[PDB]
Parts: sequence; C-alpha cells; structure tokens
Amino acid sequence: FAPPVNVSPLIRAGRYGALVVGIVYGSYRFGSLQKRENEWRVEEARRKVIRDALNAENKAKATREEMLYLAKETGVKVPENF
Amino acid sequence: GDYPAEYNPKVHGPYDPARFYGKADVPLGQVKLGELSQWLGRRNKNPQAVAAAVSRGWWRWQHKYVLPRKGGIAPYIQLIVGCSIFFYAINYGKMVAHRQRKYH
Amino acid sequence: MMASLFSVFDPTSSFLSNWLSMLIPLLFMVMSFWLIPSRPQFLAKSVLMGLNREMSLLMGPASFGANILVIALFLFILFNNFIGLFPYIFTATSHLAVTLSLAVPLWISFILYTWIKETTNALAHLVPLGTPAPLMPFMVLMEIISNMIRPITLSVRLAANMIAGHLLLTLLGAQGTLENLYVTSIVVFSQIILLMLEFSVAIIQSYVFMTLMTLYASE
Amino acid sequence: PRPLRPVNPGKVRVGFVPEEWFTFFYNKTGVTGPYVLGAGALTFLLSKEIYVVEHEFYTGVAIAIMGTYGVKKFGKQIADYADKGIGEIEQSFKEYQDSSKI
Amino acid sequence: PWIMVFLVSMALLWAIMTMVFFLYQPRSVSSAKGFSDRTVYLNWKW
Amino acid sequence: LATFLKYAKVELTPPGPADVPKIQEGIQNLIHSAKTGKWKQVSVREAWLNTLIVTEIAMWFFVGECIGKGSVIGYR
Repeated sequence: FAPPVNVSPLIRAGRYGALVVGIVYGSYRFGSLQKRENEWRVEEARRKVIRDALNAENKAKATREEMLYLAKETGVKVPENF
Repeated sequence: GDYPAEYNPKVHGPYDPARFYGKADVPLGQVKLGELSQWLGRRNKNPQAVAAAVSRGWWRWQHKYVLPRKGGIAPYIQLIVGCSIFFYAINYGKMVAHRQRKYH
Repeated sequence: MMASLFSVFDPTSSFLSNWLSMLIPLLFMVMSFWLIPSRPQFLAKSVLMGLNREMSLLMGPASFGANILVIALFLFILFNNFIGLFPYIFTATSHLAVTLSLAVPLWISFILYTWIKETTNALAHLVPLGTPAPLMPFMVLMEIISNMIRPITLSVRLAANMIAGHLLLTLLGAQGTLENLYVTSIVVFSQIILLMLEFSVAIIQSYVFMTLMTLYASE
Repeated sequence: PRPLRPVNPGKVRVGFVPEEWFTFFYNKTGVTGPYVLGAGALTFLLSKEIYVVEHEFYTGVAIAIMGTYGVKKFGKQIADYADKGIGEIEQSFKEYQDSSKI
Repeated sequence: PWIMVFLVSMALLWAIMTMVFFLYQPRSVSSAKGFSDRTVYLNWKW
Repeated sequence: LATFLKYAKVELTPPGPADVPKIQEGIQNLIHSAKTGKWKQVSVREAWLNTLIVTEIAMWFFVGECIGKGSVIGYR
C-alpha cells in the first residue's frame, strides 16, 4: 500500500484520551446498572411468579369452561370431575 | 424526455449524461464554508433540478464502475449493500421494536 | 427450536414507504452508453438474445412483437424474487397486488384477444379434443372453472414460493444464537443450502412463467 | 472535452468500498484511519443496539458467504467469456472498416 | 392501497420494457463487396 | 496479514505523555480559533474530513465503553 505517514500530534492524544474516558465511564455505568439490573430482576421475578400463579388459576378456569363447552357440543356424558 | 436545452453540441461535443451542461458553477468541494449558505441558496431545488442532479450523479457513478471495459462485480455489490443499508433504516421501526438487550 | 417470527410485509413501516422496494430494479437495469458494450451489458444482452432465440420457436403471429412484454415480465419476476431474498428488504411478491399486477391484466389481455379473434376455438379449448356427447358437459364445466381460475393460481404460485422461501429463512435464522459457534455454523450452512434451493427455484419459476405466457400468447 | 473510455474502473478495496474513500484519510490519520473508523462504527452499531441482530442477519451472512464463493469460482470464466464477445465485436467492426476501404 | 401499488408495478414494467427495447448491439456489416460487382463496361462498336 | 500488524505498530501507539504542553497548546490554538475562526475559511471537503476525524476520535470513546463493560457484544 501507501507508505506510512505519522498522525498529527493531536489526533492521538484526543483518541486515547477519549479511550480512557470511555473505559472509566463504561465501568461506572456498568456497575450502576448491574446494581439496577439485580434489584429490578428480583422484583420482576417476584411479581412474575404472583402473576403467573394468578394466570394459572385463570387458565385452569377457562380450560374447564372450554372442556364444558366441548361436552355440550359433542353431547357425550359429563363426568363428575369434568 | 429530451436532451437538456443547455447542451450545445458545437462547443462541448457529443452528449455525456455525467457532465453538467449548464453554466460552469464552482462545486461545493472547494467552498470554504463561508459561502455555504450562498452556495445552497443559489442552487435551485426544483423537482426537475434534483432529478437532473440525480441522473448526472448516477451516470457519474456508471462512468466510474460499470462503463469502463473491465467492470468487475464491485458496482453490483455496492448497490446491494447500499440498498440493504438504506432499507434497514426504513424498516428500523420494526427492527428496533424487537431488539436483543433489555438495557444495553 | 426456540421461537419464530413473521410479518415482513408491511408497506408503511416508515414515512418513506416500501413502494421504493419496487423501484430498486430500475437501478440494476444496464444503461448503455458506449458503442462497444461493457462486460455486464454484453452478459445481459447475450442472456436476453438467448431467451429471444429460445422463445422464437413458440412466438406465433398473434405475438408478433409481444416478446418484449414477455421478456420484461421475465426480468420483473426475477428482480422481484432475487431481491426478495436479500435480508433487510420486505417481501414485495408477498403482497398480492404485485401478483395481481403480474397475472390479472395479462390474462385478461390474452383471453379477450382470443375471444375476439377465435371465439369458437376458445370455447373448443374448454373441451378436451375429440370428446363424445356423454363425456362432454362435465368436462366443459370443470375446464370453464379451470381456465377462469388458472391465472389466479399463477399469481398464487408466484407469491407462495417467495412467502415459503422467506418463512423458511426467517425460521432458520430465529432458531440460532450468535454466541454458540456450533448452532451458528449449523444455521449458516442450513441457510446456504436453502438459499441455493431458493435461488434455483426463483430463476426456474421466472423461466416457466415466461414459457407459460409465450405458449398462451401464441394461441 | 471528448469523453474517453477508460480501460479499468475505479480502484476498490474490501470488495466494494471505493479506494477514494480510503485515500481520503491518508493525509490526516494515515492508512489505518478508515479501517479504524469502520471497525469503531461497526462496534458502535452492534453495541448500542442500532444494528438489530435478528434472524435476517444470518441470511445476510449466508448470502455473503455464497456470494464470495460463487464469484471467486466463476468470476474469471465469465469475465473472459464477456471479454471474448467484446473482442469478436471489435474484430467484426475493424474488419468491416478494412473491407470497405479495400 | 392496492391501486397505488398496482400503478407503480405497471409503471415499473413499462420502464423495464423500454430499457429492454433499446438494449441491443448495432452492427455495420455492409461492406463494399456489392460495389465490386457494379463494373460498368462500354459496349464495343463491332 | 503481517503488514497489517506492522502498520498497527507504527501508527497505533499510545501518544507521548511528554506531549501534554504540545497538545494543550494545539488545543489553546484551537480555542484561539474557536472564538475567532479557522472554520469559516476551511473548505467543505476538508471540513468534512475534519468532522470525520473527530468521528474517528469519538468512536474510541464507545470502544472504551465496550471495554469498560467487559464483552463488546452488548451488556453481558
């Protein structure tokens, strides 16, 4: 390729200076959000379990209604459990 | 659909759709950014003018990558990436609605 | 084995709508300037002159100069199937209006020109040749239904190949992970086999539709 | 100015990128400049979720691998085939001019 | 908006058809061979 | 790709720590330009070159941001 020609002695200092600033800001933000991720995931998991348990009860009710609707359509005998 | 009226075959010669056949204006490359507002306001923004400016640019790109004799696959790869880049920004709303990282 | 996704056929996802996805083959047209052509112009000219020679056996007098329409229909189909497989481009052929434009106006062109020119022969095409009287009427009614909805299935055929092709590719992509090298390599190699199939079928589907329209413009 | 047909097209690196872009940074950030900006831009778009790595990315990789393999296998034959047809046209036109003079 | 999509596709089909129509290679294969067969010669007064 | 590694040694070195007066004097020269000029007289082609130089510099901040969080493929 072309022979190398040295960079101006201000591009390098701005480049590596921004490189160092990104590292420490990267470390600072990642640690701050890591605490935020840990506390958000814990409360999200607790409300997800409660929501899933309530949705499981609603799904159990709707499936029995669907099973009741099927037996009404088919005209087959309706058992005591279903 | 006709040859532009500014074209003169006697002075210029044969028509060339990659050459601007109007008055020789100073291009924006050598504008020192103090004449940027004057240069932008001087160039008209007609639908005719921008359509002619696109075709004069498109034929310039044809003159650099296809119209030479040994024209390789490089123009046809540039168009595919160019259209894919342009259409990804169009469909950015559908793409960014899914994403991968919840925080990023 | 993870999940799937769909709906890559939204024309107005942004205010610069996806109608520009149909104006992309205008770029790929080989605009010609010099007397001695360039490499891609000669390749395109040799391909088109090759197809014109092959279709010359099936032209006929009623399609005396309609081969330009057939070839333009071929290049439009090819550039709406090849460009529909590149990743970040919405599937234009999935939209039925493109397939509506592909089949309906040309079929009405061919059936009305046949009816005006050869009305009895058009009705005789709705009967199998040499059909006796007790075998006549049910064959006529079904072939009437056949010839009425045959181009509609042609439009469905052009849509369904690229819909099934793009659904398969999106399915293979969505069931892979970047971090796992084994899964990514399997996904990539599976798509390469599928793309070779999808590129092959796209060209052949364009070739058969040129052949079908050349046969149906000859009559 | 009479438009003269050049023999070779514009110089191109990495398959499709213009060389005029790469040489534009030589006087300031040297040869490594455009590659550094390109690597940094690719990293930034992937990290900040601007480039969505969805299912179509794997198709984009599969096209890129197929295209590189197909071009490197058949590019020389097709370009020679096209150049053969150009030479036959050039021979046909120069023989017409000589026969007309004779 | 099927009407707008149909119009663009048909306009594209017309534009591709016109581009195909001019996509050709002119040739000049008419040499002066017929000029060599036009040898006008005087009838001799026998 | 040995020449790529060779060019990487030549023009990807960290800058000289002794250049601290020599970079601030250039910065002060740019500050002297900032309220006075040296940007309304620079050609748009060269001005676009200067902006992409800053873009090349500013990309290292996001490269450093990916380094500071560990893996560069998003937040792991």
